[PDB]
Amino acid sequence: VPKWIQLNNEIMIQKDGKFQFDKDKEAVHSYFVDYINQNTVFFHNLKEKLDYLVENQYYEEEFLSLYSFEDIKEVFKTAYAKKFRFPSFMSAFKFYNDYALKTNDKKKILERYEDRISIVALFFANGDTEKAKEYVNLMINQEYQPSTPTFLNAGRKRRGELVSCFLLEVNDSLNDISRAIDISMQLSKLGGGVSLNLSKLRAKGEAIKDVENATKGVVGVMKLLDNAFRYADQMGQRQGSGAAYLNIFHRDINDFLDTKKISADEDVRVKTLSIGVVIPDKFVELAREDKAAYVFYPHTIYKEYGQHMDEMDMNEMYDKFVDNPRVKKEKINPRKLLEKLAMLRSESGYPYIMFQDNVNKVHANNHISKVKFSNLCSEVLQASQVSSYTDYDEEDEIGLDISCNLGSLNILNVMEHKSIEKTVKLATDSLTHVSETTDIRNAPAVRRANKAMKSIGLGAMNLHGYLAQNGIAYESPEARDFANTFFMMVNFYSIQRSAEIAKEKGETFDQYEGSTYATGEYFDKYVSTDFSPKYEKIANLFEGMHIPTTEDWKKLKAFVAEHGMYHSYRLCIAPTGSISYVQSSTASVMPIMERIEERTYGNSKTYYPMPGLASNNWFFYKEAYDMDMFKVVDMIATIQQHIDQGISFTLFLKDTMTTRDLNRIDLYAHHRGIKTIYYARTK
Amino acid sequence: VPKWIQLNNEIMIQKDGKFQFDKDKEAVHSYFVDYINQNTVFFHNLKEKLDYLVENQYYEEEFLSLYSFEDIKEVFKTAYAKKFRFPSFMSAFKFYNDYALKTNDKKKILERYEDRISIVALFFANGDTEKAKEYVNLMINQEYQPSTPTFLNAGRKRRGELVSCFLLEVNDSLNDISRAIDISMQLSKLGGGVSLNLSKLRAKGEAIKDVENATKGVVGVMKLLDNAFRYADQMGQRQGSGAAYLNIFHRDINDFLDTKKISADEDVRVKTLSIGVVIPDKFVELAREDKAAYVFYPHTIYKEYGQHMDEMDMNEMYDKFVDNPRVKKEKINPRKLLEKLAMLRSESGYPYIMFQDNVNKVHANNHISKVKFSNLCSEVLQASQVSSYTDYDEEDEIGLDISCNLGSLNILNVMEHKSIEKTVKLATDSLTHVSETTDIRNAPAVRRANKAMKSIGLGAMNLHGYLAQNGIAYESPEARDFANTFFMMVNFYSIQRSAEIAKEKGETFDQYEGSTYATGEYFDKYVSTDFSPKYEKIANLFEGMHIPTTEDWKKLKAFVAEHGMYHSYRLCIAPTGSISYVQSSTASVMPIMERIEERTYGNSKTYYPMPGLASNNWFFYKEAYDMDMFKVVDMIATIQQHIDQGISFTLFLKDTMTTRDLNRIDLYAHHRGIKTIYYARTK
Amino acid sequence: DFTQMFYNQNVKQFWLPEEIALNGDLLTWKYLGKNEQDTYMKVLAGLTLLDTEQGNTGMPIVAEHVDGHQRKAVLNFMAMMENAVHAKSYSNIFMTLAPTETINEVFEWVKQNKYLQKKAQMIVGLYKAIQKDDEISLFKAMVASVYLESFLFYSGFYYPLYFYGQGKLMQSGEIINLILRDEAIHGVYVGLLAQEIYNKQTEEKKAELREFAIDLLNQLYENELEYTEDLYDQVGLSHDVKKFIRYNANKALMNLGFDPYFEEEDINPIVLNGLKATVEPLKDDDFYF
Amino acid sequence: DFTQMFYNQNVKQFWLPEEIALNGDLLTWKYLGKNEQDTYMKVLAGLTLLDTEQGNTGMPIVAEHVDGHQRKAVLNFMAMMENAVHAKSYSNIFMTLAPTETINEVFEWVKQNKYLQKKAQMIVGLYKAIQKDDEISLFKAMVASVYLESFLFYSGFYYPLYFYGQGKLMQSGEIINLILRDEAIHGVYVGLLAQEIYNKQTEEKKAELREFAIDLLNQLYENELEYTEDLYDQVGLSHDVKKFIRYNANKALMNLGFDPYFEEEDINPIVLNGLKATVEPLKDDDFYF
Ligand SMILES: Nc1ncnc2c1ncn2[C@@H]1O[C@H](COP(=O)(O)OP(=O)(O)OP(=O)(O)O)[C@@H](O)[C@H]1O
Ligand SMILES: Nc1ncnc2c1ncn2[C@@H]1O[C@H](COP(=O)(O)OP(=O)(O)OP(=O)(O)O)[C@@H](O)[C@H]1O
Ligand SMILES: Cc1cn([C@H]2C[C@H](O)[C@@H](COP(=O)(O)OP(=O)(O)OP(=O)(O)O)O2)c(=O)[nH]c1=O
Ligand SMILES: [Mg+2]
Ligand SMILES: [Mg+2]
Ligand SMILES: [Mn+2]
Ligand SMILES: [Mn+2]
Ligand SMILES: [Mn+2]
Ligand SMILES: [Mn+2]
Repeated sequence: VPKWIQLNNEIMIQKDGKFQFDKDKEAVHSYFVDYINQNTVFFHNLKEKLDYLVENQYYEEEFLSLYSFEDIKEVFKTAYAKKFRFPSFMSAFKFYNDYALKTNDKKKILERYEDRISIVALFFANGDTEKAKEYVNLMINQEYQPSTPTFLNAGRKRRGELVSCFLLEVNDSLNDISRAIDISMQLSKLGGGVSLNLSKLRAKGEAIKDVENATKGVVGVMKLLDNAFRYADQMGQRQGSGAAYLNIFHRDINDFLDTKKISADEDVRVKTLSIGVVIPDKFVELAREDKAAYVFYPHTIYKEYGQHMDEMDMNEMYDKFVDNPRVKKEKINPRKLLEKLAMLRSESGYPYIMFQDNVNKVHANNHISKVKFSNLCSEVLQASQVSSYTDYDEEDEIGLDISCNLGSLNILNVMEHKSIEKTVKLATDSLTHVSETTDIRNAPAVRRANKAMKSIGLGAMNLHGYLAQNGIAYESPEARDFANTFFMMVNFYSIQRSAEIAKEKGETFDQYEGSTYATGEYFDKYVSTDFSPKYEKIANLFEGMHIPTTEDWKKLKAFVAEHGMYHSYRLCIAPTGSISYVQSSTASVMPIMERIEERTYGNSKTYYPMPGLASNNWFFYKEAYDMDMFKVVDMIATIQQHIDQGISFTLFLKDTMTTRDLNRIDLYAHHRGIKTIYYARTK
Repeated sequence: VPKWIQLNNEIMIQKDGKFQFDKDKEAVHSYFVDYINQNTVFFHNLKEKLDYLVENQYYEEEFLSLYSFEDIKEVFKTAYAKKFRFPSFMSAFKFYNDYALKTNDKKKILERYEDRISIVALFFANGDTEKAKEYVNLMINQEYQPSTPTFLNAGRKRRGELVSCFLLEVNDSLNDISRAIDISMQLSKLGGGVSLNLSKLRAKGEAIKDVENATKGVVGVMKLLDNAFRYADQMGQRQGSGAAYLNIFHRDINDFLDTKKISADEDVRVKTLSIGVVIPDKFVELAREDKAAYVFYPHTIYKEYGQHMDEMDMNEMYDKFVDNPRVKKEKINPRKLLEKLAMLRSESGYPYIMFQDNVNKVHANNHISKVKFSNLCSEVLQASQVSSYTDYDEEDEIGLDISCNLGSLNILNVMEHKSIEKTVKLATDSLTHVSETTDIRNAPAVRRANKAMKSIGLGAMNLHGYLAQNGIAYESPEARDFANTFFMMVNFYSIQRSAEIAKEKGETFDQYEGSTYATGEYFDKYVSTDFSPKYEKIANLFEGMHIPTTEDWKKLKAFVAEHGMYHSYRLCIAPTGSISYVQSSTASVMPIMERIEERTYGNSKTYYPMPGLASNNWFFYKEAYDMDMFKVVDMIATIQQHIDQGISFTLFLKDTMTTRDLNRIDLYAHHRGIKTIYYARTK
Repeated sequence: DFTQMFYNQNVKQFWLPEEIALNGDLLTWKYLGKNEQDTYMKVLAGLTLLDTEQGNTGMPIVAEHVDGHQRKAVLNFMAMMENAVHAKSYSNIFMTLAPTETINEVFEWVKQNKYLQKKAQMIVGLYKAIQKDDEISLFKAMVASVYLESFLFYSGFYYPLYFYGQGKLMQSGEIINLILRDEAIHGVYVGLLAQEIYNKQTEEKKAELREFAIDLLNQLYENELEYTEDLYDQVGLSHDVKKFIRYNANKALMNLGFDPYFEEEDINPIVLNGLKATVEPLKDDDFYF
Repeated sequence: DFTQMFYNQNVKQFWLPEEIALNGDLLTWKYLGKNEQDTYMKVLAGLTLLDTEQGNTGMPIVAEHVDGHQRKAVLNFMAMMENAVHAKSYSNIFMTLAPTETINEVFEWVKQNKYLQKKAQMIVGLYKAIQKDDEISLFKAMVASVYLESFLFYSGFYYPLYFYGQGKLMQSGEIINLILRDEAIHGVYVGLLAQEIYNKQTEEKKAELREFAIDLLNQLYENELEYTEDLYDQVGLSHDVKKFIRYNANKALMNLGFDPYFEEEDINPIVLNGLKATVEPLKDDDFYF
């Protein structure tokens, strides 16, 4: 066993009844003085390194050609001047195993952390040396972390796409289904997770040109997509991951759910395609009143009204659907469907739950389209227009397929540096650059939506780490007050940066004029309610930083009205799974699953303590499963009120609790304004 | 139990030690006195019937509008003047259960046999009343039978395409694979059987964008195609049928074959995807000499030579591939592979066997392309060019995808009417009309090849029926003499009609000038070898009909040289599954499987004796399983020497014979010039 | 001269209770009086106990002491039938016809029933007294086994057969007939093995073995009479069943090569009415024609 | 928690030798070299001899000491398969491929063979050491049984599977595959019975039983390596057979609820080719907060 492995395992060997957390630090030293420094490839100077990486097809030469070598040297020197040290063994291990650039045979390390950060910063700046240094300082301080696709692939010749998630709308036609399968394979080839809205597809037993009971429903398309994602599995490196979203009022909703039952037959079971359910407020109202609900056949509704079932408001059209004899429907028990959802989530963690009305009551771009589904991580909530892929030799009507670039603020590092504004603006600029340089030649709706919406996702990580390292319980009202203030600041500065980009470029996102940003409605709660901290401890935490007031929000509203906004969507809180290790941060705004996690790598086992875990903050690092899910819902709703897109909200459940407890948590989330629920992980 | 079913089951009841075959005739009468006439919709006049069928979206207005009502009435009167009577119960049952037009509620019969024949004739003639009457006389004499798609769908508004055999070339790309899946779905939606060539696809463990061990091979593509064919199942009417062809020198050939093993796992086995193997002469030579063979990685060959492995002659390329270090290959035992093929055919009848050099040594259009694969029934053998389907908003390079037009001569009815020439020419004209009226807007290469090649397949059936009713054993040399003469006359008149159509329209098929028809090579064996019958009995059978001599063939060769040939391909012998029942004929040129076949429809049993079966010809109606497969191979080769495309050749084996016997039959078929082997049906 | 034909007969008779659907008996069962249902449950429970011990103990122990792999294979197969097929079939019948509480009660009833405990004590005692390489102790256990197979089961078999013969409980009856068909061949086979051992003895020893067999039969018989009265008096059939068990006692004696002991009697006629392809390699001559 | 499920799986896997016609194997047998025929014969005799011990002693002795009627029935069924089905199947394969004199000589050789005897007697020794009412000695015998079913057979199974995966000796290979499928479930079942005993022990006693199991595995494994070279060097397969032994040793350990001992290895592809939360209804007022 390696020396650093033994040093890391020495953490759990208690001394005087206490964990040896400091041993972890020793491990990193070993991991660098025995493995990383020996396995790294050193050159005489930076010129030889850059030339070797360029000619050997490791780096794209275009982004490096925008800078003179003196500027690149200055950027690299700025990166190395911080003398960044990984405080935990797992941070360095995760970076050098998942994100550091290696040779073709993967026998040596070509990229250090500073090298990777410098390359990403130079790609972000697009020829601006000062901007590149700003990005270097932002990432080496670990205030901002680009998503895994962006951080791993920026400036690389053998790179994939920098966009993490893609959302596709599938129209009710064989041509559209085949095009959706093709685009899903193309985007999984690019490495991104693909989500498909199957609510427009007509249910099982519908007519294909006057011959009835002919359609296979959404389950056949689900099987096709599952095989497509199995085939396109990132060249066999990462399993192809897809998501299917169906409205709960679709007739196939049961069969949909039956794809995830552990007793499902092979002709129905789907195993590589995640499932999500979109629940309008009408379904929750029907379940609450115990009135029997009706699921609908989409094609009959489309024939009668000319629009898809998910294209209009069910809260106002459900009674018209039920009373219409030309609309076909089936009777269901909404409470039984809710119990089935809870049982499925207990068994397998599926489906994702999207509260459609919670998303669309604060959605700023309802004029473009209502949000009808979410992404594979159930945090992207954007307007999408379905595409009409016609026959060959016929022009296709290209719609809008959602796609946003992810980037997370490290809350602990951002607040320690007292740089919410600067970090938010620089992250917005980096995400705007990632969107601008993204061009996908096989997904036309994705390309058009990227060019028009200009949507980005700016997330946050290390919420629980910051709260526990500052002596604040994650479930406490003080923690929710901190989240309210911090994310109001993040939203304020993201809107300010979006408006500044719109002013400097003279262009807004497409159809911005009909948005609530243009009409000023979006700023209502910000121009009437003060989001400054209500607790003295939180206010002290925010000292040295100008917390925006109602007057600052009014000025920002006027600025947006004058100049517009460059981005249709700005903030989305992704799960941030593996890149949180490198940043020494807790995953996303979720509470920690465990204080010390035991992970098996190779034939060895390693223990990763939570960042900053110690004796004095052991009980502030409360495990998520031990927490009240209602207070976690309260925290997520408090954050969500300042996030325009959704938050990947994983439910952390105990084995003792029943499906009724899961249903109660889901209904409280819906009541509190939670937009989406990601996972039901049971301990 | 209905009266006609009792009268049909009375056949097996033996009187005086003989089957009551004549009772079947009585059954037909009952089937018409009790059921057909009662459930047949009658109109006051044909005008009312045509108006009702057109208005209720049963027929098409376009083809009926080309004639005055007097001409349509005259065509219907010509059809009804024959007073055609089905000689067996199963003929009428199959027609009125499969082909007769029924109401939307499927309880009444709108079309009789004469009505359907008249409608198909009017569709064929395209406005010529005399030509329509000629077609009516052809089909009511049952000399020619349009295929199930053409016969069932001609003149019907609610219909699939008139072509059901489609051959697709799949290029080695994700875009091409997705396009192939889409086209397969679209053609299965039209009701056609789709065959895909997977030899150009790179094997498992190949590089994608210079990353190693990334390709899933052809088995993942087969899984995708199997899912696509399961999804597209004719609006839930018939099981989606598809075929995949792989060259035996493709490295995936074992895994390909492993998709049909019973022991194969769920992630390996494809259930609704037929498989065929293309066997070049090089593989047979390697197996014969017991030299170990090599299966090659197609992408390495493409990188080294710039052409696909299946696009070049393996006979001259195999040694260069083996000696090339940059071509990756795996060692195999060709005799072990042959034994595996025989074992798989014994277990499941798969794969289909295509002898590439047997096809291509007589292929007339090798300049366009060599025949690389066959159809789902393993009888279509045509030149195909792969298409380069690029990314979106980029122009695709459309190639040639095979789609031939099926139609079968009834050898008994044709020869008893002494009308080989007239029937062949009229069938060629009808096939040309159906090929010209076919327009598929979702298969670009299929449409392009249909427009360019103008390839049709004119088959024959009732060969064994005709031979048995004339006191000739199917395995006798006299039967092969008759087949030689009859199919040489069929080829002569098909070529003459093709040249006449080319002269009339002033156009040949695309790239005809490079064909062996243009150079006169095709006629070589016809201008030197006399194909007149060598037996007096066969000559007396051909009495009253002019048998083309060598001088006639020289005149035809000169005529083709002067005027060209309209069809790239003219003759292919399809299995003729259900139309053989309606025509009261034995299926294809195959020998009969059973003298009397027992079938179960609903909860009732039915008995179909072979047409013309009696005590006198009971011995001549020898069952296929009791026959020597070498003599069946000899007869099929005798026919194949006059057929430009292949013949659906099913092997009929006993359970006693082993895989050595199957391999011997396959090798004798290869030796005798058999182009394709369809199935290995074990009794 | 016989094991191979018994092997073939035993394996060709293989069956599972699940082959017989039992829901068809639901109505004729519902229609029986409480007395009739009680006797029926108890009768089958007594049979279950006998097969439990024949499968767990009797057949395996005899298999252990009998020489020859083929003889052992037959005895092992018979043992499997006893506990994996026969004993289990009764639970299939119980689970179809009776509620769980009635099932629980009848199994409690077997534990406390003095005649059923006595007969188990006697039979199992003899099985467990077998001494390695001691043919006399083995003979005694084989006599006990024949008496279980060909005599003791029959106080139980009477009632399902009695119903089957009247067209009642015919699915359960079909199971019982299959069990009976098996026991008949089991009794013959074990009888032949017992005769082998008996035939090795002196005339004096034979005389003692006949005494053992007859004394044991009488002791079991007297107990079976009391058991029969206890079960059948409430359904009015005790005298009829007694005639049946005497009939079968004679068959058991005959299976042992002994003369019948009880006089012949008329049995209820109702009960009488109740009775890949082959692969060759390719030669170089198969490539030339 | 498991006996009825295993009962079902066992009885539904029932088969008989007569179902597979063996004569067509002579069409590939005649084409094997002397070393191939010799190895096959020796392997076959090895399997036959070990399986006889399991039928005559291993399964019946475990059935005798295990408590529970349903477990005894399943164990009886498994013993039946060894003696009535497997033993006849091995005999049938032999009689098809070799003349009587050759069979007698191969069995004489394998009976004297040092490596076959070492493992056969080690296993039999543990079966003979079981003491009445001593669950520790029963556990040790169960470990031995699992090692035979799930590990020791596989140095032998390798060769028929190797031919079967190549299209050679397909009829006997089909038979061997059915036998192997039975031994797999036997090993899993006996493994669960051993874990039941293991879980009733103290922590010190558990550690002691683990040491016993690993020590026994080591002794058997080192002898398997020698057995393997002795049989397979002449046909050049020993390296790959050794990988197959370790892979199956790991399965045997997992059957006993223990961690794998050997690192994961890939197996010869030819041989491979041969081979709820509590539902609680919503009570209303759960929709209001
Ligand atoms: N935790 C760590 N994170 C990142 N790099 C590290 C870490 N520990 C060691 N290294 C690398 O290994 C080298 C070993 O040097 P070390 O940290 O022991 O101190 P040093 O030799 O006094 O110099 P310096 O600390 O100034 O780099 C470091 O210079 C650095 O490049
Ligand atoms: N074998 C048959 N094949 C086809 N149609 C038949 C057959 N038998 C009877 N029919 C139908 O039933 C009708 C009655 O025929 P039938 O044998 O009674 O005498 P017919 O002289 O042909 O009668 P019609 O006056 O109808 O022409 C036929 O006209 C035809 O429509
Ligand atoms: C062709 C086909 C369609 N479908 C379903 C899936 C599609 O969502 C739906 C629409 O198919 P379409 O491609 O729209 O078929 P169509 O346009 O010819 O019929 P229509 O005019 O009624 O639109 O039909 C199947 O389930 N199986 C099939 O094989
Ligand atoms: Mg449509
Ligand atoms: Mg390519
Ligand atoms: Mn019994
Ligand atoms: Mn018995
Ligand atoms: Mn065995
Ligand atoms: Mn076993």
